[PDB]
Amino acid sequence: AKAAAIGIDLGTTYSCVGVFQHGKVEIIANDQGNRTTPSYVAFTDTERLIGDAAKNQVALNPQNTVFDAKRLIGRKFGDPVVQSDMKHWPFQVINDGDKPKVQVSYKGETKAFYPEEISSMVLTKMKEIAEAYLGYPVTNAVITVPAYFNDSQRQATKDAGVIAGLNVLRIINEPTAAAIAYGLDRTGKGERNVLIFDLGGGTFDVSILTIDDGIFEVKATAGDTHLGGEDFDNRLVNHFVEEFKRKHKKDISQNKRAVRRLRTACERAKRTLSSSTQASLEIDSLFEGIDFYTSITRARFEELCSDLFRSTLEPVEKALRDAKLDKAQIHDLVLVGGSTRIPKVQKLLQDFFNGRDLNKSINPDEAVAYGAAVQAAILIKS
Ligand SMILES: NC(=O)N1CCN(c2nc(-c3ccccc3)cs2)CC1
Ligand SMILES: [Mg+2]
Repeated sequence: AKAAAIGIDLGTTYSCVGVFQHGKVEIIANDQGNRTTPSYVAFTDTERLIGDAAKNQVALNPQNTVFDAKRLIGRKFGDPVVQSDMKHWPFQVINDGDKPKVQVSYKGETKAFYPEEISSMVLTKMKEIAEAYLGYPVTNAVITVPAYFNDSQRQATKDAGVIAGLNVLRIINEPTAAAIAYGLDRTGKGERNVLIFDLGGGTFDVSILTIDDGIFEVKATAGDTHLGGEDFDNRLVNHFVEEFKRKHKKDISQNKRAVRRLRTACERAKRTLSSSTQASLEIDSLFEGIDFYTSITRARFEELCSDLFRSTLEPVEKALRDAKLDKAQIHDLVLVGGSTRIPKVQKLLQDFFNGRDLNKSINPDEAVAYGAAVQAAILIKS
C-alpha cells in the first residue's frame, strides 16, 4: 500500500489537517470531534497536553499553557512585535542569544522551549489526528505559512516539521493553499489574478496572486493587525462588560480573572454563531460570585462589529495598488477565515467589487488545509 501525504494549516489560534483520498479532501476531525484543533500546549507535573486538552485547562494553569507560538517563530527576541506581545502573555518568554524561548514548569522542573519546539508539538498532534483516521504512520506533509512570513519564519516552520518527524514536502503560503483548494492553478492557459480575503484568523490579510501556467507569483499582501480574531473577541468582551455593568451594577474591566473567563466564553460564542443564529454564554461565578448568563445573536454581532468589517476595504484597495491591478482585473475572489461566512461581510466585499461573486464553496475555516492536502497529494503522486 502507498502512504498518503497530509496538508497542515499550522494556524495562530487553530490548526487544521486534511488528506486527499480518491478524488476528495477529507478534513480530519480530532478525538473530541473538532475539525480544527487549538494551537495550544500545556505542561503539568506529569503530562504535556496538546490541542483541546491544553486549551480547556488554560484558566487555572496560565503560566504553563503556551499559545501564539506562531507570533514568535523565526523572530528575534528584540523584535518590537515580540516585545509588545510579551506584555499580553501570561507565560514567561526568555532571551537566549536574541532568540525567544518560552519557559514553563513541567514534571517538577523549569524547562524552556524554542517557538519551533512548541509548534512541533502542535504538528505532532496534527500528525496523530491524521494517523488515527488513516490507520498507519504519516510522515509526508505540506505545511502552510502566511505570505508575509520572511525566510527566517519559513525555515523555523520547516524546522518544527522536522522535529515532529515529518518530511516537509513543501512550505507554501496560506493564500496559495486557498487558491489550490479551488483548483485555480488548473484552469489551463492564460493567467489568473486571484484575490484572497482572509478574515477571522489571528491576523486579517489580503493577498493578490497571479497564476500563470501553474506558477504562483505573490503580487501584493496587505492587512490590519487590529482586525484579527482576537479583536472581534475583544469587541464582544467590551459589549458584555457593559451588559454586566447595567445588570449587576459592577465594573469587571480591571479584574484579570473575570476578563479572561469572559474572553473564553466570547471566543466560543463567536464561533458557535457559524452553526446557530444565537449562541448562549453561561459563566458561573464570573465576578464576586455572580453567575453571568447571556446570549449573542448573529444580528447583534454584525452591528457590533460593523466598523471592523468596513475597516477591511482600505487594505484591499492598497493591495490592488501594490499589485498594479484594477478591481476588474481580478478573476477570482477567495474567502478564508470564519468571519467570511457572514453574509454582511460577503455583501461588503461583493459591493466593493461591483457585484462580483465570491468563492465560498469550501468552508473558509478549512480552505487552507484543503489546499495544502491537494498540493501534498500532487507532490506525492509525482
Ligand atoms: N469570527 C467567526 O469565526 N465567526 C463570526 C461570527 N459568526 C457568524 N456567522 C454568521 C452567519 C453564518 C451563516 C449564515 C448567516 C450568518 C453571523 S455571525 C460565525 C463566524
Ligand atoms: Mg488562517
